[PDB]
Amino acid sequence: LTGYDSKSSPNFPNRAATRERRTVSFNARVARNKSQAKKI
Amino acid sequence: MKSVITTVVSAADAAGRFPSNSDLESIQGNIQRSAARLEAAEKLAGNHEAVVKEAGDACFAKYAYLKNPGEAGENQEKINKCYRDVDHYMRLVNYCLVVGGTGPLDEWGIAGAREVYRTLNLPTSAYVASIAYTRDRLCVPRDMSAQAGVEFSAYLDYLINALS
Amino acid sequence: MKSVITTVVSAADAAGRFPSNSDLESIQGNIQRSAARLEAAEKLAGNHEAVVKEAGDACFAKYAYLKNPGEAGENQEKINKCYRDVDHYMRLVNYCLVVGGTGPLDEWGIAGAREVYRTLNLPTSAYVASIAYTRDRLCVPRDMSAQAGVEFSAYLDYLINALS
Amino acid sequence: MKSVITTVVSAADAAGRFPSNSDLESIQGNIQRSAARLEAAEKLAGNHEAVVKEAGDACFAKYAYLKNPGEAGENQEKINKCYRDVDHYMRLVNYCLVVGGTGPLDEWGIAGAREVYRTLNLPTSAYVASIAYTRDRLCVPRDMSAQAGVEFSAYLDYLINALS
Amino acid sequence: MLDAFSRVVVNSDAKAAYVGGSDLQALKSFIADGNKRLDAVNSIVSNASCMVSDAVSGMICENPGLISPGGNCYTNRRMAACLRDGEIILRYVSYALLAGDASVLEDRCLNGLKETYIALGVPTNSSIRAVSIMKAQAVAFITNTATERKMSFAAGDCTSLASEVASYFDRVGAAIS
Amino acid sequence: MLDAFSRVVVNSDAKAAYVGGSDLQALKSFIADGNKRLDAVNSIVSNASCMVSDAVSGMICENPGLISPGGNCYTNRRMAACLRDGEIILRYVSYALLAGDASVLEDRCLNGLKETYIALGVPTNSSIRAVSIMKAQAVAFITNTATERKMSFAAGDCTSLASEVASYFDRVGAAIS
Amino acid sequence: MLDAFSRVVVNSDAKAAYVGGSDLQALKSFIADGNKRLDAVNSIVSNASCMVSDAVSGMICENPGLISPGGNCYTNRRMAACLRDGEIILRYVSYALLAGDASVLEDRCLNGLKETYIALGVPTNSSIRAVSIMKAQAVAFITNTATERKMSFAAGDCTSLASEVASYFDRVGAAIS
Amino acid sequence: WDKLLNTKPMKRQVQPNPPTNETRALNLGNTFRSPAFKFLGTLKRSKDPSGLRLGFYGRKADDFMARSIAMQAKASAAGSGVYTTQCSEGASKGMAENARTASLAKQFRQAQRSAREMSFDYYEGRKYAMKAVGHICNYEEKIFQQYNKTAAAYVMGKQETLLSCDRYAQPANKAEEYIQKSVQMQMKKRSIPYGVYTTSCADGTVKGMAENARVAKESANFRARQMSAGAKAAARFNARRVANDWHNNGCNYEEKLTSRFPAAASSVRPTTNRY
Ligand SMILES: C=CC1=C(C)[C@@H](Cc2[nH]c(/C=C3N=C(/C=C4/NC(=O)[C@H](C)[C@H]4CC)C(C)=C/3CCC(=O)O)c(CCC(=O)O)c2C)NC1=O
Ligand SMILES: C=CC1=C(C)[C@@H](Cc2[nH]c(/C=C3N=C(/C=C4/NC(=O)[C@H](C)[C@H]4CC)C(C)=C/3CCC(=O)O)c(CCC(=O)O)c2C)NC1=O
Ligand SMILES: C=CC1=C(C)[C@@H](Cc2[nH]c(/C=C3N=C(/C=C4\NC(=O)[C@H](C)[C@H]4CC)C(C)=C\3CCC(=O)O)c(CCC(=O)O)c2C)NC1=O
Ligand SMILES: C=CC1=C(C)[C@@H](Cc2[nH]c(/C=C3N=C(/C=C4\NC(=O)[C@H](C)[C@H]4CC)C(C)=C\3CCC(=O)O)c(CCC(=O)O)c2C)NC1=O
Ligand SMILES: C=CC1=C(C)[C@@H](Cc2[nH]c(/C=C3N=C(/C=C4\NC(=O)[C@H](C)[C@H]4CC)C(C)=C\3CCC(=O)O)c(CCC(=O)O)c2C)NC1=O
Ligand SMILES: C=CC1=C(C)[C@@H](Cc2[nH]c(/C=C3N=C(/C=C4\NC(=O)[C@H](C)[C@H]4CC)C(C)=C\3CCC(=O)O)c(CCC(=O)O)c2C)NC1=O
Ligand SMILES: C=CC1=C(C)[C@@H](Cc2[nH]c(/C=C3N=C(/C=C4\NC(=O)[C@H](C)[C@H]4CC)C(C)=C\3CCC(=O)O)c(CCC(=O)O)c2C)NC1=O
Ligand SMILES: C=CC1=C(C)[C@@H](Cc2[nH]c(/C=C3N=C(/C=C4\NC(=O)[C@H](C)[C@H]4CC)C(C)=C\3CCC(=O)O)c(CCC(=O)O)c2C)NC1=O
Ligand SMILES: C=CC1=C(C)[C@@H](Cc2[nH]c(/C=C3N=C(/C=C4\NC(=O)[C@H](C)[C@H]4CC)C(C)=C\3CCC(=O)O)c(CCC(=O)O)c2C)NC1=O
Ligand SMILES: C=CC1=C(C)[C@@H](Cc2[nH]c(/C=C3N=C(/C=C4\NC(=O)[C@H](C)[C@H]4CC)C(C)=C\3CCC(=O)O)c(CCC(=O)O)c2C)NC1=O
Ligand SMILES: C=CC1=C(C)[C@@H](Cc2[nH]c(/C=C3N=C(/C=C4\NC(=O)[C@H](C)[C@H]4CC)C(C)=C\3CCC(=O)O)c(CCC(=O)O)c2C)NC1=O
Ligand SMILES: C=CC1=C(C)[C@@H](Cc2[nH]c(/C=C3N=C(/C=C4\NC(=O)[C@H](C)[C@H]4CC)C(C)=C\3CCC(=O)O)c(CCC(=O)O)c2C)NC1=O
Ligand SMILES: CCC1=C(C)[C@@H](CC2=N/C(=C\c3[nH]c(C[C@@H]4NC(=O)C(C)=C4CC)c(C)c3CCC(=O)O)C(CCC(=O)O)=C2C)NC1=O
Ligand SMILES: CCC1=C(C)[C@@H](CC2=N/C(=C\c3[nH]c(C[C@@H]4NC(=O)C(C)=C4CC)c(C)c3CCC(=O)O)C(CCC(=O)O)=C2C)NC1=O
Repeated sequence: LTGYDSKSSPNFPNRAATRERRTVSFNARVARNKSQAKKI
Repeated sequence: MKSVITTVVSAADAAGRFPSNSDLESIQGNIQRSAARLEAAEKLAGNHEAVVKEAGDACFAKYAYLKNPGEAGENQEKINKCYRDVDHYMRLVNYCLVVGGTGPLDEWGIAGAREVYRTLNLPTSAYVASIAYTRDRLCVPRDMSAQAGVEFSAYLDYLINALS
Repeated sequence: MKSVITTVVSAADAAGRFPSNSDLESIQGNIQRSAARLEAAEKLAGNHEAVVKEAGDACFAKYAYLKNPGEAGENQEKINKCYRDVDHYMRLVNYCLVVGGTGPLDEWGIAGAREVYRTLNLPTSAYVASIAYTRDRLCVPRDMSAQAGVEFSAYLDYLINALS
Repeated sequence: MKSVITTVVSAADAAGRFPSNSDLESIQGNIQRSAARLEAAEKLAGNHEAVVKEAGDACFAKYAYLKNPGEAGENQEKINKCYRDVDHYMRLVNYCLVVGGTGPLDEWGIAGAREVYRTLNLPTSAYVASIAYTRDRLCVPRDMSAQAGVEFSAYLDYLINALS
Repeated sequence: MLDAFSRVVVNSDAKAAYVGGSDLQALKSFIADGNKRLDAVNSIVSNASCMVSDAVSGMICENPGLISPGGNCYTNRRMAACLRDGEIILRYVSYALLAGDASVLEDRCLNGLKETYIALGVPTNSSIRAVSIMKAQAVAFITNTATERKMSFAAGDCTSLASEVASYFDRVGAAIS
Repeated sequence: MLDAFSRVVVNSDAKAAYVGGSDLQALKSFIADGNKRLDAVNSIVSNASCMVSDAVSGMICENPGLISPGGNCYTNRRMAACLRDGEIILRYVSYALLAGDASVLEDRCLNGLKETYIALGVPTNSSIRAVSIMKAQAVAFITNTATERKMSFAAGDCTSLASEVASYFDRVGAAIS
Repeated sequence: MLDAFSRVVVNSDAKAAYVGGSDLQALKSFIADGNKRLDAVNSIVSNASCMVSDAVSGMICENPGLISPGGNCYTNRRMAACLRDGEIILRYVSYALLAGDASVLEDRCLNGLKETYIALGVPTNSSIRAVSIMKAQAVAFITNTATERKMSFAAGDCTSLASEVASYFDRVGAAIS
Repeated sequence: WDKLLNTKPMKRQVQPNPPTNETRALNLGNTFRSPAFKFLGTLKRSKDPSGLRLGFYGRKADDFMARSIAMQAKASAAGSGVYTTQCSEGASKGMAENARTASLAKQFRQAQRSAREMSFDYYEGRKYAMKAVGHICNYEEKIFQQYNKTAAAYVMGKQETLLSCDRYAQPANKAEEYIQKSVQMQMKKRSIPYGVYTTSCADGTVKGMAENARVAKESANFRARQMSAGAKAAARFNARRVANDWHNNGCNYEEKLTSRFPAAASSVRPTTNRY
């Protein structure tokens, strides 16, 4: 084993709850790491 | 401590809810498990003064270089540390068989373990060379019951994945 | 097949039973007279083109009626197939000197011979008498050993016996 | 009965068939090793009173529990019948050296042995082990010829095999 | 998420109907294997320190462009990444086999990593190849057909349910790229 | 059914060949080892009631999962039916070791033998373990390397027959796996 | 396209191997149930008029908002194109069944179809209600469970390929959401 | 204590009283099943058919030639063109449509056999087909050990056109019929092995065929002693032609029991058809 555990690193897509939130932090909370995942 | 009861109410404290009907068939899951669970625990206590020797000499029947000068098992007061430290690993197994989780392992014996074995020059796989001899020594109707042997060997799978 | 292996390992299976010493005894008689049986095999392997031609028109001397149209020997194309027919009998009798019994004879060239020939208007009386020409056609201390002709000659009159 | 005569003259009748040379071959192995088989018969005819007594209390050394009342050997009247019982096994094995197979064993002294003994509270474990005492009790170039013991010893471990 | 019991809810919710007598031969079917379903989930998490160590080492010893100088596993940072980066996929199927459905396998990891491995460098050749070495070894443990360690279990057939562990990778296979 | 005096002819009948002295030296070696094969097969059936009892005790010695209740092989009719099937394969390989040829092995049991067992629910990993014990004791009896049991022989090499029995139980073992 | 002979052959390129005796029996496990499959192909194609037309007629009286103004079954520009967009999925699953593989089925009509259906204003939950009815008539030819119009076939169960036509029906159910 | 570069591996020491230390070792314990690999469109798990499972094409082949084996053997019964009187399949009153429902129950109850008796009857009929044919072939058993209905329609078909069956060979005295009765009791004991009555001697479903099965045999019991004087004389020589050669090999007592009592050795029915 690598460390004590193997948990999900927070630099993945869909790393949030995103349920009844504001408009400015829905599409910031959804589409977390699309800055290079589509642009390439 | 990680057990079968600590998952139920720390989720329900995070839920802000009562213990529902969903939360209690881990407890029906407990008592169907806990009948043939604890037969394994007291059976270990009727043998363990030989068992930490008979699995403890096997790592010296595997790695004879520990008795060399400059090494960890170089003299007799350091070899009785090696039977101190292997009896305390198998004292946490029967604690882990009572609570039905893994919490006594993951606080007193696994948490902070591999940072001190490096600094004190102890081999991280000679420990799992020892309790591997605990794993093949089972013949399942004789030492254990027919189901209780697998639930005892499943905690031997946890600790060799903790050091390796 | 048909040999002493087809007797005793099949009867022990037909009894659901071990290969006991009744079965171990029966193959000892192969060993002491395979040397008696297997200098006869290279005689008709050495004469596999010699005695096919001497048996056909010895048969066609005493069966000379065949050359008319509408019968079994109306052209040379029949006679080109006819030396194939005696040799195909002659192949199998060579093999029965090897397997011991009449193994390749019955399951290949004997069973249902009495459903074929006169249905194809082939005379069966010429078939046994071509073979009965070769049955007495031997000379036991001169062609082969004296221990070799009694396996040979007992298979050739069997060919008249199996067509009966 | 059980011999090579019981194989090939019965299978030719079971095929509805002649005694062909498969059947004539199987008895030749009797002839070349009847001299191997029949100096073993007068050994246990010469020792028909010698080795019955040496096998009974060799069995009763390793089965010495029988002498209590309520069991199979409670008096000498049982032991007077007990040397009759090993000799009646010993009669038949002598006869199977004569007929070739185990002819007098199966239809007289083997079939339904597992419906009799512990019903009469006779221990079957002492029956094979009295025979297994005599199974290794041989010396092949010294007692008999070297061609005589391999028919003898293969029948005695068969007696443990046929009770299985 | 959805387990094997919550699969038959939502499509019967989609039919606006009840959980009737039609699916009783499926919700008795998962009741029967739950002895050996739970016996199979233990067989992967027991050996998983050896399993992901065998999965990287078999990938590296036949494709030495991962130990290229300046490559994807050249540094000790980039070698200790891939020991974790292919182990979480082994961890996520260990929940998905226990649920009896791979509904957790899409909305937790397969939503994204096809366009995320190329987004920091990790190519398409060996990441597909890292799954198949784990795939023919996951079928060996649940059938007790390994080469070096024989687990002492009962007698029975395992072609039905061990299957589920392969299945949970379709997910990590396609859309690992 | 078929033997080494008939395996040599059946290929030659596909080419309609007269058998000559170009292949009979294989059979002259076979008729050389007439008593040598006979001094092998008597030692098999000498102690083969002990061989059945040694195998399915040692197969239970490695695995107590059968004897557990709910198992495949645990009760008294079941063990008698286990001791039935444990003998019947040893009965059959002695026929082929008598034949010098395992044609009689194939047609009489191995036609669909493998998955009548899972038509009965019989564990096939336990079957190959038990006949491996029956492989291992059989070569010790056609040699003289048993524990206590040293039969009377004349000395010499018998490893050609020991390779012939080595080609026999695995042909069963591949036909049950 | 890699069809259903060739999906295992590309992993031997990845594992640096041949085709050997390993999948030699598993490649013709595909074969002997194949004219069982080829009998189960043509009757779906024989009724290609209904299985596009019923999958919108089961979405008119089940969604009254679609023929309503605003819904996507309103205009006869759309109503003609409701079956022009519907006859694609009917022919490509017969392409899927005769090829056996699905590798070409998730890029020729699934790579792209989600990001245009957010631009045409599609209720995608109603579009999977528009294919669930299409899923339930494909069983009525390959298992002959048709209570309205039967067809004559050879009596033998073909249940191994029952939901393998339906195993691609739920891949587009995830590829549209 | 201190090492050297010398080579003494060989050598021993002799002081090996060595009965004082005993040692062992292990390794093993690893079964393997061949599993399918490369993945989508597929995943297969082992299934119980409890049958022949040697092909769908082989299964529909298997009932056709055994129908032709039965129609071969219906053409030895009617060699001369008679529906011969040993075959009876009814009563006085017509009731062979009622005995259709007896035989189609036997067509159904043998189909709903459980997995032990479906599989036991596959292998005992294979060795009985070896017993059924007299000769030893490259052909006949090479149908009869892959195919089992062919083996089953041979142990029924060839044996019914001899006269060694039940209820056809007539006993002479009271002594022959009594041991004829007693060997039938163990054939009850075979098909009724314990306190449960089996599903397979059920011989009826409805109230009409309950007593129809009783009066069917009593007309057929009469038609043994009715039909001839020489074919029933050929029966008592035929009764040794099934029992001596493939039922009681090795037992002379059970061999002269046939030649002293052929009609008692004719309902011994060791073809274990669970009847
Ligand atoms: C397997 C069958 C088989 C055969 C029968 C022969 C066939 C055959 N036999 C003889 C050999 C013969 N040798 C003799 C001499 C004999 N002296 C006596 O004291 C006896 C009465 C008599 C034994 C038959 C006679 C009469 C013939 C047949 C006539 C002839 O010479 O062709 C010859 C002539 C050449 C030779 O002598 O070898 C031939 C072609 N070959 C075969 O492969
Ligand atoms: C049919 C079975 C049968 C028997 C077994 C004997 C039984 C028997 N065997 C021996 C003969 C014996 N001869 C030996 C000598 C031997 N020398 C060796 O090199 C070998 C190791 C060993 C062969 C066993 C031994 C150990 C005994 C048994 C002990 C004894 O002398 O009583 C004796 C003593 C008298 C004698 O020497 O003949 C007796 C009564 N008789 C029988 O009828
Ligand atoms: C609460 C639970 C608990 C444990 C798990 C152990 C763990 C443990 N072991 C050691 C300490 C040690 N452990 C060993 C053991 C070994 N070296 C070898 O050659 C073998 C591989 C192995 C025995 C088989 C030795 C030789 C030391 C002494 C270290 C030293 O000499 O500096 C120490 C340091 C303190 C000490 O010296 O005792 C600790 C905390 N102790 C605990 O209290
Ligand atoms: C609490 C758990 C527990 C165990 C795991 C065993 C472990 C164990 N085994 C033995 C002693 C033994 N243990 C076994 C058992 C086995 N040897 C094998 O090869 C098989 C794997 C297995 C079942 C057949 C045997 C055969 C011995 C005798 C000597 C030996 O081989 O170790 C002893 C010495 C005292 C005794 O016999 O009890 C101990 C402590 N006993 C226990 O009390
Ligand atoms: C391997 C086994 C085997 C045999 C035992 C023989 C037997 C045999 N012969 C023939 C067939 C034949 N056999 C003969 C031979 C003869 N006709 C006579 O009247 C003469 C006595 C004799 C020549 C010396 C002829 C002439 C035919 C052809 C008949 C025809 O086509 O009309 C056939 C039909 C098929 C065929 O043409 O081969 C068979 C089975 N042939 C075999 O293949
Ligand atoms: C011809 C075939 C033939 C045999 C194979 C034997 C076998 C045999 N033994 C006994 C019967 C017996 N057999 C024994 C013998 C023994 N009991 C033991 O536990 C010892 C191991 C051993 C003595 C060495 C005894 C003591 C009896 C009498 C039992 C009794 O009457 O209670 C019987 C019952 C009828 C009888 O009394 O003879 C039979 C069939 N006897 C035979 O007639
Ligand atoms: C929810 C699930 C989940 C994941 C899948 C990962 C996804 C993931 N992978 C990497 C990151 C990586 N992953 C790899 C992995 C590999 N390179 C190879 O050649 C092999 C094919 C493979 C290992 C088997 C490498 C080399 C990096 C980059 C490390 C670096 O940038 O130095 C990172 C960047 C953060 C980091 O490196 O720590 C993230 C978020 N994390 C998650 O939380
Ligand atoms: C814990 C359970 C347990 C047992 C029940 C025994 C059973 C047993 N025996 C052998 C192995 C063997 N077993 C025999 C059998 C026998 N030897 C004889 O002298 C007798 C005639 C006969 C006993 C009835 C032989 C000949 C071997 C080969 C090695 C040897 O000589 O021991 C093996 C190993 C097979 C192999 O090599 O793969 C096992 C498991 N051993 C065990 O560990
Ligand atoms: C009916 C019963 C019956 C038998 C048991 C055999 C008996 C038997 N075996 C051998 C003779 C032999 N048998 C063997 C075989 C073996 N020896 C060993 O030490 C090994 C354990 C085993 C190997 C498998 C050997 C090596 C010889 C010696 C061959 C010789 O001396 O020429 C011989 C001498 C003839 C010879 O082969 O040269 C005889 C008659 N024959 C029979 O008819
Ligand atoms: C050109 C077009 C073309 C086809 C249509 C097929 C036609 C076809 N189908 C099958 C044959 C078959 N087909 C089925 C299939 C089924 N039976 C049913 O009732 C279900 C509807 C369906 C799926 C379970 C079965 C069960 C068989 C018999 C299996 C066998 O042949 O052994 C066979 C082989 C034997 C036979 O004739 O029966 C053929 C040629 N092949 C082609 O080349
Ligand atoms: C429709 C399927 C069908 C079969 C599977 C075979 C099997 C078969 N063969 C025979 C009939 C026969 N079978 C043999 C047997 C043999 N002959 C030999 O020489 C060999 C040694 C041995 C295996 C080939 C013999 C000699 C006969 C004729 C006499 C008899 O009926 O026994 C019969 C009896 C009715 C008949 O004559 O046809 C049957 C069912 N025949 C068939 O019609
Ligand atoms: C009156 C007609 C009549 C027969 C034709 C035979 C045939 C026969 N034997 C057995 C039953 C038996 N038959 C034997 C007989 C033998 N086992 C052997 O090892 C020997 C070779 C052989 C003659 C001694 C044995 C030992 C049993 C009991 C075990 C079994 O069920 O097979 C049965 C089942 C029930 C019964 O016992 O009757 C039958 C029909 N027995 C008869 O009663
Ligand atoms: C498969 C279950 C089954 C049946 C059987 C029939 C039952 C049946 N058997 C019949 C009649 C019947 N039963 C036999 C006896 C026997 N069978 C033979 O094919 C030969 C050659 C035999 C002699 C041993 C014969 C010969 C006949 C006469 C007609 C025939 O089958 O050719 C008749 C009609 C005769 C009449 O009108 O009275 C019927 C309805 N139906 C079924 O559902
Ligand atoms: C001689 C031509 C003949 C028959 C066969 C039977 C057919 C038959 N069996 C019956 C009844 C019956 N039938 C069987 C089946 C069969 N019978 C057995 O004795 C055993 C052990 C069997 C399976 C192998 C059993 C077991 C019974 C129950 C007997 C009882 O309990 O009284 C009844 C009684 C129905 C009633 O009136 O209540 C009849 C008519 N009768 C006959 O006249």
